[PDB]
Amino acid sequence: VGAXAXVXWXWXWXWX
Amino acid sequence: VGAXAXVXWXWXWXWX
Amino acid sequence: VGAXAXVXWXWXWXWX
Amino acid sequence: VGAXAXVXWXWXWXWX
Repeated sequence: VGAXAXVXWXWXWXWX
Repeated sequence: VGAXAXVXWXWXWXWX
Repeated sequence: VGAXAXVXWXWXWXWX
Repeated sequence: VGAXAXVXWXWXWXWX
């Protein structure tokens, strides 16, 4: 269902 | 900044 | 068989 | 240090 593998791009929220 | 890297978990929207 | 999506973990090599 | 983030691309080994 849908496309890709997961949701959004990355792992979490931000940079560090 | 925040937690982890980027936004979400994985890549795109779904599995496919 | 394939597992998850990608090779390793992240997007590149290091932090920056 | 290095380029981008982490060690690899995505998470895992191939596409499952």
